[PDB]
Amino acid sequence: TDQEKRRQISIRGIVGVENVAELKKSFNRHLHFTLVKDRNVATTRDYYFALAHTVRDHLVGRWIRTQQHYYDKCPKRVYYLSLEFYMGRTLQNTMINLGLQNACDEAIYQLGLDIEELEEIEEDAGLGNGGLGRLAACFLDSMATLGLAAYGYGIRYEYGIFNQKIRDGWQVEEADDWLRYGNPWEKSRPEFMLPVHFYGKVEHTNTGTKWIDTQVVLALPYDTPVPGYMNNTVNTMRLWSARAPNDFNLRDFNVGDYIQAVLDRNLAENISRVLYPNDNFFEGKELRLKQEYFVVAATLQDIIRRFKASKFGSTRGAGTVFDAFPDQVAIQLNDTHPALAIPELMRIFVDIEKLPWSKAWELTQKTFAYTNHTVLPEALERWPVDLVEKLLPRHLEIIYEINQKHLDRIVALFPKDVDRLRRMSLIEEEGSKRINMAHLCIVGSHAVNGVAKIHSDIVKTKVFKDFSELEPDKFQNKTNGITPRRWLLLCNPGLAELIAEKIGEDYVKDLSQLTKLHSFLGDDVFLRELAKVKQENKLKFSQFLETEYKVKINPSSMFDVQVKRIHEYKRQLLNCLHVITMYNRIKKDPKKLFVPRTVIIGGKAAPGYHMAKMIIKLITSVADVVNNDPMVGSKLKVIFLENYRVSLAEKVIPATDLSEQISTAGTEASGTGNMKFMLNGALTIGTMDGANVEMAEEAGEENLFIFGMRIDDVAALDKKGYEAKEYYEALPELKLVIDQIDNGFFSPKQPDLFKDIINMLFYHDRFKVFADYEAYVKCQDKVSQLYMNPKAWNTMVLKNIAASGKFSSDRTIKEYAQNIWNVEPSDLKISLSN
Amino acid sequence: TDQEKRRQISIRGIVGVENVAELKKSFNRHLHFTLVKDRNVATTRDYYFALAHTVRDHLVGRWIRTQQHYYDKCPKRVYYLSLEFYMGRTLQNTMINLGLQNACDEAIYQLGLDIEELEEIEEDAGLGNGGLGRLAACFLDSMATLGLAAYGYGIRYEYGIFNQKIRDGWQVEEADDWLRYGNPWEKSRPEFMLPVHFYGKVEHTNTGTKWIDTQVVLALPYDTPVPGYMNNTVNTMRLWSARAPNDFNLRDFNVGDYIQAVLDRNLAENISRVLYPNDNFFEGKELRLKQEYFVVAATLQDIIRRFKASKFGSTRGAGTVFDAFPDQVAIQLNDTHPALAIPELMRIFVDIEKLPWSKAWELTQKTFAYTNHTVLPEALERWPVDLVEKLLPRHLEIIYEINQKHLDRIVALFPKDVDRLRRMSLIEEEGSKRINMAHLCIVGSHAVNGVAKIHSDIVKTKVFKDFSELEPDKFQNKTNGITPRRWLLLCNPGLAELIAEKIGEDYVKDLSQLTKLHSFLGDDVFLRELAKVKQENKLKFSQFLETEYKVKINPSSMFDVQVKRIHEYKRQLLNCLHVITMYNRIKKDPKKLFVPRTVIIGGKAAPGYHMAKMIIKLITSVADVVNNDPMVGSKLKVIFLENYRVSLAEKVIPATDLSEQISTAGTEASGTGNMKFMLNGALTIGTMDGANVEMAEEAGEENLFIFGMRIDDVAALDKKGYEAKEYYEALPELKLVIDQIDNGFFSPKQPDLFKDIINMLFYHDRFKVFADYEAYVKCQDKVSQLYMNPKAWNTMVLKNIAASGKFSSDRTIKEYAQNIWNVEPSDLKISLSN
Ligand SMILES: Nc1ncnc2c1ncn2[C@@H]1O[C@H](COP(=O)(O)O)[C@@H](O)[C@H]1O
Ligand SMILES: Nc1ncnc2c1ncn2[C@@H]1O[C@H](COP(=O)(O)O)[C@@H](O)[C@H]1O
Ligand SMILES: *Cc1c(COP(=O)(O)O)cnc(C)c1O
Ligand SMILES: *Cc1c(COP(=O)(O)O)cnc(C)c1O
Ligand SMILES: OC[C@H]1O[C@H](O)[C@H](O)[C@@H](O)[C@@H]1O
Ligand SMILES: OC[C@H]1O[C@H](O)[C@H](O)[C@@H](O)[C@@H]1O
Repeated sequence: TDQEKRRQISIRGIVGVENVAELKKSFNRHLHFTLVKDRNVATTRDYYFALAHTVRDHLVGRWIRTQQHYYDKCPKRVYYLSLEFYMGRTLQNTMINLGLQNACDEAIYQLGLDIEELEEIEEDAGLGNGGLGRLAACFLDSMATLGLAAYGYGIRYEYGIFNQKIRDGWQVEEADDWLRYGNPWEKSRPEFMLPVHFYGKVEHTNTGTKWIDTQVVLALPYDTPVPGYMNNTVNTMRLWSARAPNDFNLRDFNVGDYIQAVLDRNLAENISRVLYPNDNFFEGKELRLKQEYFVVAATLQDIIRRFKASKFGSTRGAGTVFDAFPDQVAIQLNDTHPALAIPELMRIFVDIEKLPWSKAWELTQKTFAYTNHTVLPEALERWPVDLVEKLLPRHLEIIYEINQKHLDRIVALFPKDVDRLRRMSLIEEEGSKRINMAHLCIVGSHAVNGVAKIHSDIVKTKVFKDFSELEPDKFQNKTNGITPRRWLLLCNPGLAELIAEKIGEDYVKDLSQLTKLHSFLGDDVFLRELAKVKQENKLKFSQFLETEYKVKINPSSMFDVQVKRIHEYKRQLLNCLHVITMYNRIKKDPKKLFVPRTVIIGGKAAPGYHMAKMIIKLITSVADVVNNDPMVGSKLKVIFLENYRVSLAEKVIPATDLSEQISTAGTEASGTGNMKFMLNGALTIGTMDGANVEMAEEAGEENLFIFGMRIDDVAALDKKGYEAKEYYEALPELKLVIDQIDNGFFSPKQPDLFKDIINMLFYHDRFKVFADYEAYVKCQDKVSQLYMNPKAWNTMVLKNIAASGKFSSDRTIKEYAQNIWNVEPSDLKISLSN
Repeated sequence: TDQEKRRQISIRGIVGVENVAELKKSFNRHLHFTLVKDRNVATTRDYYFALAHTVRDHLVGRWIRTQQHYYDKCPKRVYYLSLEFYMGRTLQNTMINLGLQNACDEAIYQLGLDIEELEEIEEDAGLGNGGLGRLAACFLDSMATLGLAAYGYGIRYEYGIFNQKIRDGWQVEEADDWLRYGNPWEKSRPEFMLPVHFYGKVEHTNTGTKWIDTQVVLALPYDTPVPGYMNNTVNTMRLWSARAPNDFNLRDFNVGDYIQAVLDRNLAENISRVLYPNDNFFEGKELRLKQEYFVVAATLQDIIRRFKASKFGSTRGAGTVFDAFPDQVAIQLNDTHPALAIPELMRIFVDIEKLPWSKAWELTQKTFAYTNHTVLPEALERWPVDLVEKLLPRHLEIIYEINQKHLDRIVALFPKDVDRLRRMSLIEEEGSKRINMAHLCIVGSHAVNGVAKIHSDIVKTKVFKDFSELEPDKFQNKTNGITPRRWLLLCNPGLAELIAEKIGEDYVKDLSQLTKLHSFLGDDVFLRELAKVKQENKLKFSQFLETEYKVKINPSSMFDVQVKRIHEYKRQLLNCLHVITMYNRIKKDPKKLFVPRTVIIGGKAAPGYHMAKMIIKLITSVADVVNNDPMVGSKLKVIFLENYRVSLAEKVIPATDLSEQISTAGTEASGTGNMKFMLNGALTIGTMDGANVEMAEEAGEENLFIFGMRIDDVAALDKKGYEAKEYYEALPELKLVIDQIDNGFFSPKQPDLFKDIINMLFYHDRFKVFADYEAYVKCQDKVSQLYMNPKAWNTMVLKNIAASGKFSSDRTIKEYAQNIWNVEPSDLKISLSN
């Protein structure tokens, strides 16, 4: 059942040939044979899927070769654990990284199709929600580009979080059914489903501790290949889908119990139903825990499986096959969501593999590395021990014994320090016992890191003081990055081509090389092209806006964008204050010079966030007024981008001129979007916090439009009293605006509509909108005047783009690989024809 | 969005080349690219799917060409409506009809795989249940072989009916989850879902009658290509799958209503969940109606769609585009299950198309043709008008107005005949109003037919007397048939090759040509080969039995099989009586000559059928005794085939010698299995009823082992009194057997186990087991003695096989095409290279 005849089963011949003739033959086989269609009945969506599958074959051939190489060389594998993967679309990104765009373009042209039309058919993968997930997505691209044997592990959300739609000015959430017509980029593995247990009880027997009487839930993996840039290296993203062990009971169907018959089906599937389910109640709270354990349990079993199966893996040789585990496995804990992976690995090791608790714990710590994204201690994930006790009984035991061994050594260094114990314990004993998941992640990992220089510092010294003191070397910093593939070459082929036409192409895999663009700082002919590229990107986006919004867009306008989640700390209300202000200024009397701007605000509000949704309605109302006002005209146009997401980001970003990063000082750890704009040719107007800080250190604070209170100033005010009533009367323009909002200038049908935004802004604010108002508008006026001089604007732009090179995720990954995972990057190209 | 460049989208190049080199290349592309596997991790199931997809491409290329031809020539299309499609497996049958078996064999051999092993991986399509569905399946193969533009329409049952498993002697039903790993032969059409309404209310407006306030259920079609024999003609079988319009409510998920959120999902999916759901209660009863309407509603919409889209179809030209409808469409109503198609087509025509009721009714009748399978009037499908009124309100109205127009003309021919009205009305007014579905099918069709000569006669004259009298020409006969592809060439390649080695290959598409085998009746050298072929088939099946049952099988044994549904009228209990009898005879004292037999009994019992299940347990108990009895040995072995189905039928049938068709006289209309055995080289022992009748007329009653009471004899006894107590004492051997059963000879642990089979056999029988007992055993002894003389046995066998030619489904289809559908068969081969 083997032989050398079975060597005929290979990709040897069917891999490598990627000319236009073969791409046409493949398109035809997929259109007709895979889709069971023909040119007479085929839809646009069918031609898209035919292109997707054609490209996928090239992708999968390289994935097979990549994985065969990993098995042969048996390197240390990196497993990126994240409850969020903001992947976006896959077609064009795959074509670029595999270098197929040119050929496919010609092929699809010869077939009589419009490739740009096939491309827009694709849905954004409903697998992510924001920056945490997009970081993971950029990391995947980087680890593949850096030749690392890395994996992406998460949950396959059937419906993601939701899609945003704006009807009648307000936000209405829709179910993101991205899978309605299927996903040609994934591949389910029905023959490989892992059991995930829940509830039950512990039974300490003679031959060990047993977790019995449980409810099993199957994890069905879906594999999607992640391609590296031009290196033939394609890695794996494996997402789990919840399924019941027996999705149909025949006995119940014969009795008429049509709900019972498929009862286990629903319960299990709720797990992978949506991303971040409403936790405002036990039911939804318990589901997040189930989702967290689900990813953990299934992922770990898979890792152990592949480990044992590895070349040098398993046996006796091997004394204990797991002695070399941390030398062959590295698991990155993105945030605290997968914190359960620590007790679980311990459960597998001790209960199933029968290894000594002490031996397993040693192995465990060397395996896990924790990443803190949220610097706020009030925002650290906690779980009621009661909830864990019910759902994961054997797991509560392990968290206690882990904690017991943690505290015992603290008194073995602080025998009198009774307060350091309760301050460092995993459990918080109060009128409801909770479990600090960040503490678990810290004690259970060999490394911990923040996402920015000051973020990591606050993490190391402030928040986890009593932890870093015990072991300084554990805490690190890994400043976030962005992939220059999807964020430059893909989204902005114009800029990427201009940059390469001057300094070659080595910048793509070595972004820091962008400093060589300074040798054109004096060149005005280049800056001509540079600004020309931005106008190209602006013409195309203007069309998008006109078609999708039916709003006349001034192409010569500025393009002032602020795209991110709608939240109070993110401000955007402050942006709206300035918008009304510019409107009022125009209303003063025309003729006065006013540099035209296109104020685009985008983002999604949380379902149970009243303030955020009012702010959306507030912006839309302002927009309707200033866009229809005959006086204003092509001077100021306000646009609220509906359903802002990865694909849309790729659209607006290369068309932006002014990046709005105006969050209150002291509320931002990093700023992934900030870096994207910088790289694309936009000037940044933003507070000196989060990402802006390090961007300033690279280009020069002089090159960014820093404004408002610094973190010190805010803490200074959070000691005296922020009475919003003051700035109101003190400031002229502010008064007018605020009044217009409260009197119903922007809401004639319902003047008391924004009544709630007023009361909060004054007597109940928290992020000081008014305190930075005046400071914000003056800063903006400096942007407007700078925008009046092209050379001055572009010279600063080139300064930003030329200093963005360190914000590449390749750099970040090089750091994680070097300082945390102990993995060495590689530039070698996987051979398809070995 | 067209051009002549789009002509590049074609199968021109990728269709036709089917050598071994290309079959290997395709296997590799599917194994690696479709399955995302390699030879290092690929399972047997993966290699199967890779072969299936490879073969499927050849299949789909011909389907595309076939359908493109149908559009071009625009012939009249036949739509076969059946709630059951017993398809079995598809791999090998597809290879034979497309002539790929040879090449694939070599290719798979060069890949180092065992093709027989890949083949057994495939599951039987859980789409059928018995003869009604297998008839439809054979018809599909025949219509494709006969070049007819025919379609198969039904429901895609997610779990079929159930799979049978015998544990501890009894029958236990299991959920037939044939789709667990997917079906590579089907193709869903998510972009084409048809709405199916339920409940609601009627609203007679100004502009027509409206059916409002309904509950929509989506019908998602799954397309599977049905290949014709060596003619490049591949037709379509389209099965509908129930889906909810909105399978997920986000609003409910945020509130924690995890059942509500996916509430509509379950309700809709129950429809296509299982075949023949338990109707013993309103819930299950209402579901069968929903299933019946579901197939109807979706199928008709599809037919209208394709009709309008047809070449000569739609417009004005066309005055009324539907004037030519019955000249372009023919819909066959297999049984009364799809009876709802009559009122529905009327609903579409009148309400939606706005055609005059009279004009629509004319069109309707010319479109439908009804097929009666059940001759019993007590078994005619009836529906409570109350149930229809709730579920399909607009439909009850139409059934009444159809009936009103039916009865009004009866008094316009029988103005005083008050009893003929209530006797011919669609509705039965009683202490619960019911609707006769057969009457609806008759009034709504232009043709009606029985499945056998006497069956159709009883249908024409007895049961539907007052209908045929009104219009004689409506009622016809179409004797059932069997396809010689799956039932000779596929299952018995040995016999098929022997038959062709003497009379060529024209017999495959013209089975009647089998009379030319008589020119070998005197040849003993041929009969040598003939019997050799049966021993070959017997050696292979013996292995199957030993491996699967762990029972030593005597290869020289007879192989006495009776495979069919376990039912009282089917007898098999009578067969068990004889089995015990042969056992007792051996127990008399050894040495006495007893021709060795392998008594194989197979079939499935209905879940709520107590008697049938006892009979299974009865047979198994007998088996355990006579198989373990040291005295008996390789003289008599009893086997009960677990989960008897199409694939198993293909296995045992070519290995049988004695076909048991012993059902009580007057309880069988046809006999599809009977014909299968006859064609394969088995002698038939059976009552003179159903299928045996016409087989006798072809080979000669002299050539079949006719026994027991005739239909006249039984009716003679059903006038005096069948006191089973008589034969009991009167017959020696019977007494012994019956007593052994009642005293617990075959059930020492529970002697009173068969106590219920005794009481029923005596005081509550209905099919006269004892009355035919003596007559049955003597007949059997004649089989045994004949079996002692090879030449005599084979000479009769050749007589059976040589006379089976008329039992081909090609003949039956030729008749339906000629006398009912008004469609002309064709021998022309579809050109792949046009
Ligand atoms: N024993 C092996 N030899 C070679 N390649 C392997 C082996 N096991 C796994 N691979 C490769 O790894 C891919 C992913 O496999 P796994 O790591 O088992 O999930 C497979 O499709 C193979 O291409
Ligand atoms: N307008 C058309 N011209 C040619 N072939 C057609 C056309 N419409 C349908 N067909 C063929 O019929 C197959 C089944 O289509 P339909 O009858 O639309 O279900 C399609 O895949 C085509 O191969
Ligand atoms: C980059 C990106 C983000 C980043 O998160 P912030 O915290 O908002 O910077 C979020 N959403 C999308 C669509 C992005 O592309
Ligand atoms: C042919 C066949 C039948 C035919 O039905 P009967 O009424 O039993 O002759 C039933 N089941 C299978 C598996 C068959 O192949
Ligand atoms: O600015 C984007 C940010 O999005 C999320 O908050 C991530 O957790 C953070 O690491 C990232 O920097
Ligand atoms: O013998 C097989 C029989 O199976 C079913 O009863 C069919 O309805 C009938 O037409 C067929 O003849």
